[PDB]
Amino acid sequence: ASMTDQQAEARAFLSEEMIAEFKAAFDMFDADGGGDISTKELGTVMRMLGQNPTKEELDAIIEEVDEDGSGTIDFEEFLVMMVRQMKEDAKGKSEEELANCFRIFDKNADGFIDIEELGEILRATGEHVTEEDIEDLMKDSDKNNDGRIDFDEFLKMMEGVQ
Ligand SMILES: [Mn+2]
Ligand SMILES: [Mn+2]
Repeated sequence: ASMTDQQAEARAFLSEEMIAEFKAAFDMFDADGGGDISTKELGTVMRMLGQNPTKEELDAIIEEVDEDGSGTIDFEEFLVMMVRQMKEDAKGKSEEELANCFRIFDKNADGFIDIEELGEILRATGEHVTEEDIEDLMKDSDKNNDGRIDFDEFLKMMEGVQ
């Protein structure tokens, strides 16, 4: 996974209209039409496009793309950094949402989802689920056989691979 290789993969990850959209903002900081912008403006374009890198993350990227000291970042490297950030942010969002999902499922707030809680939420979806079906989910997800799903087990059940 070389730079060019990473760059190829960053473009395949986005739709072309998204890429053109990203470049239209990036171009407003170029001016010289060189295809690059100052590393001092990278945080601003990234936030303009919905990303939220921390200052340490910004520092780390700049050090990664500015080894020759030109003080600029080109568009292709920009896309790589944007896809890195997108993936990190989206994963943060999913984790957050799963913790919310669990507090809701765990009706009595004991820190566990029991079969009663599990059946109540699945039946409320409107799907025609049977008690068999609920009990099958419980057994497959209950890794330590204590009859309930803790948060770790929940994460594993939901993310599936996990
Ligand atoms: Mn509970
Ligand atoms: Mn368990």
